[PDB]
Amino acid sequence: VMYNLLCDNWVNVVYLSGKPDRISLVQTLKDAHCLQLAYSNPMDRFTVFRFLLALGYWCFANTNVEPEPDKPLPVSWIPWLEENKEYFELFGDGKRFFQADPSSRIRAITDLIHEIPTAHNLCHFKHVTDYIDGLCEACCIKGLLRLPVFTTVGGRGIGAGINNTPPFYLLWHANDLAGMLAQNWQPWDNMGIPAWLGSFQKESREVGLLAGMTWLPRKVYLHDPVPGQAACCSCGLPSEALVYSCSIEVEPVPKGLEWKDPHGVYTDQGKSLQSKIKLMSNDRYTFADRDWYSPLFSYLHAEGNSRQGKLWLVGFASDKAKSIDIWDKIIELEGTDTNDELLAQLANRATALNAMRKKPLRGDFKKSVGTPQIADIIPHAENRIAINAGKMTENRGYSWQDADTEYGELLTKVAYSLEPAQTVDARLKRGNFISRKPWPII
Amino acid sequence: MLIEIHMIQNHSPANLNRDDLGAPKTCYFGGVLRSRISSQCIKRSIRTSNDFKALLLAPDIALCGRTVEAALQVAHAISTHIARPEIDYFVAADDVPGEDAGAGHIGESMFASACFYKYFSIDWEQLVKNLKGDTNLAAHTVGAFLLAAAKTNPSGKQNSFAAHNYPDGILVEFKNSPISYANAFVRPVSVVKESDLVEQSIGQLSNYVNDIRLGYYDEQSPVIGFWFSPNNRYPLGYKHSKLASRNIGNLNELVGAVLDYIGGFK
Amino acid sequence: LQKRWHNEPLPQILPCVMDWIPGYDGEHAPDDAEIHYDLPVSFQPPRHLPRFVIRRELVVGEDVQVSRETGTSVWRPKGTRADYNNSEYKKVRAERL
Amino acid sequence: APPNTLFLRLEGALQSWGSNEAKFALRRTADAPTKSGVLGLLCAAMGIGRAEAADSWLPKLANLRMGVRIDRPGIRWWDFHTVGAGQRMRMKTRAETLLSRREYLADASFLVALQGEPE
Ligand SMILES: [Zn+2]
Repeated sequence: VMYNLLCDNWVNVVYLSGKPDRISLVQTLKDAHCLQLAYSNPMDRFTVFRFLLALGYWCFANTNVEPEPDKPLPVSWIPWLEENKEYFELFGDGKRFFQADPSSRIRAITDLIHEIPTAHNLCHFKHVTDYIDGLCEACCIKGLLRLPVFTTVGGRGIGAGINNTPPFYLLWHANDLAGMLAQNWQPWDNMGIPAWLGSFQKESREVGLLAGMTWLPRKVYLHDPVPGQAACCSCGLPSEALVYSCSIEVEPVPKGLEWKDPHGVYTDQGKSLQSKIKLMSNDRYTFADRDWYSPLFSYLHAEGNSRQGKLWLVGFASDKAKSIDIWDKIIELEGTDTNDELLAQLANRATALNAMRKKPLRGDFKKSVGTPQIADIIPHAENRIAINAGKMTENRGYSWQDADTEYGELLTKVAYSLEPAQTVDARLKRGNFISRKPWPII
Repeated sequence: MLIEIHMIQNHSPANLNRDDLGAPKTCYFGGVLRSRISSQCIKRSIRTSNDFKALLLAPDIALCGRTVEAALQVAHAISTHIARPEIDYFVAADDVPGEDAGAGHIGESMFASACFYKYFSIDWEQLVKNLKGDTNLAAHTVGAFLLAAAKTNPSGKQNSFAAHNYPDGILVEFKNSPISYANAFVRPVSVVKESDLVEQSIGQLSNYVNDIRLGYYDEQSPVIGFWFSPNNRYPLGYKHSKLASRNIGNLNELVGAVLDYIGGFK
Repeated sequence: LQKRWHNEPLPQILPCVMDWIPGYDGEHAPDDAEIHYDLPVSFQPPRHLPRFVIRRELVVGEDVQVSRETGTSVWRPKGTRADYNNSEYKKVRAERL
Repeated sequence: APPNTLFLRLEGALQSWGSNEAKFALRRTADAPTKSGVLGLLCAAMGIGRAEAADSWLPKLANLRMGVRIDRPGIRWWDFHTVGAGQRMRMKTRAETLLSRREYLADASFLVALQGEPE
């Protein structure tokens, strides 16, 4: 029941020979040159890779073996991970991994999973009830490795994490875990105390790397396994040792604290820029999906550029204590540093489309919806343009005026419905309707 | 075996289904833009009807949904012609005179008239296993759904437009593999002075049925179908080697014929 | 490739999306191979695993021959016919007289 | 020379093969028929339930080799979708409306080749 994650097989991987597997951590570090992380949710993939990056940072700090590009594995890290077996420990009292003191605030263990509805969340897409379904230990570690990056506010008396609202997260990609680590390798100055050590008494103005990148904003104590025969309602693997409940406690974040995640995107005021997607298409927003165009200005302006590479671009969008959506998109880039006017215009594409839809042919003021039939064809044209996001951002083969032709074929079919007469005047209005191209403005 | 109902229904200018902006819901087919009614709207309007509920393990839980899987299957109501949305400019009035002839409110609403094609499917095996071998109640609820779907409409904006139309053509067929006839209206229906909107849609449906009967549906198994129009208003394929096995001029006769085929119950 | 109505044009490059095959010699997939997450195990607790998928293309005519549409038309009301020379009418008129 | 592969014609007015990245009230779709979707279609055509599919049928049929050719790409069309309007919703209960936005493929056709055992 101790369930040490260093020896137990918990991380789901895929081998490049087409063989999926569920392996441990030591095996992952040994075969990072011949495996990839296999997770359906992009959020889980990103946070797992962040945990491996944190472990690599600690291993480099305490072993002084800098990882090298195009290498299988920096040696002697596995014995050092073996010397610290007693820390990364699950249930069984003593030292516990990412697990603080137990309290009286008891919630269902599905509280820490965003997708599964609980605690007055409507259940329409996942039919579950609290304290009835359970999670396997691998999914327990997956949920535990989620607080510092993907937590949100609660009700009255409950705040958010060290990142306030969860912002955009941006980082590099490769063909395997070793190359991913080497491409995303960047040691800092102040390592700090990682949260798996236990000493969380920081009380300092400056927050270290491992202190903040593992900064859990809650105090949790998951309970003991319960015998039974069911399936975990996050992965479906048939298991008999399912845990069913936990205990939670909120640790408030002190103000006047400086900590910058070296994978995020901030606004001009450092306000944790967030993916602006919704499902209503209100007065100030028009639904177009795939919010990749927003954070490619702030990330591509301050030390986030490595010329060549692949941008991973995890996007999680929520509004207050309500998760909305999660998505991902890789973008291939080679370099070719450009100006800022086209970059700023492309970064503000959300309000350029909303001006296209909200343009009617009559004399009412802004209290109007415009032409709603354009909003139906906007997502398809946006998705078709989105195949060349790298060329759009680098502006080497793509442009705003280059992308305006994609609406030209779609707008021809809409005009036949809005002006269905066969007169000369109706043909003239159909001709003027195809000219409706989005205008970049900031 | 499977039962399939194909339906042709013209509607007066109205807005029977909206979206987040008020426009009628649309879709894309045949290279053009067609009006649409979402399937869940039709299913809800059929299910919550008071006359339907006052008519007939529960029969609605057996037919519709709540693993209880429904034998019912409602497809999106595509239109057999290019959509024609329109804007109506409304002005609110004030009964109290003022310094000027102001309105109080000014705005625009949307409406559209369309000849929709509806597709339905009932799985007989799932229906009879849902009620534990019962057959007479299965035929009773099939007939109840037939009358309800023939005499119902969505309630969207019906206090202002009142599109209480009735269907002008029903085709009930029995076969195994599920195929819908939306491919008939790949070419949008264009009106001529010598026909109606409903007449041309029914004729194109007849042409597609004739072409597919000359093709895939060989002599492996005969296909039994019944065609209904009120008082024999529209024929589906006049003569044409009896494309439709029967021509019906009353809803009760079609319901009785389908019931007598499926079980011989009355 | 089966054609719709006679005026309708056809796509010129048809993309094929096919599963990557190792062959037990090329044990490592190319870099263009992308992971999709649609290998199922169960359905009630739905569980999926990834798989390496590649994308190639085909040229119509060289690889796939364009099939011809079946005998069909847009329905038009019957405009009847006209013929008096016809002998059957030439005898029907005699019967009437 | 007995046959060794089966061909599927997947063409309809509206189509939606959902993608892995939905996970929420934004029900997305993929550009091509997924392997799990066509496997579920096959299992539904063979009358195998969800519980019965996970023991033998899916491991047996997962060894086939699958390829999809695009005949018509289609157009991605969305749909505003409300649930529980005028009626309560599960979880006790609440008098509330659930908003969602679904995605379909319109006017698309695919050919699926599934090579495997002749039997
Ligand atoms: Zn699990």
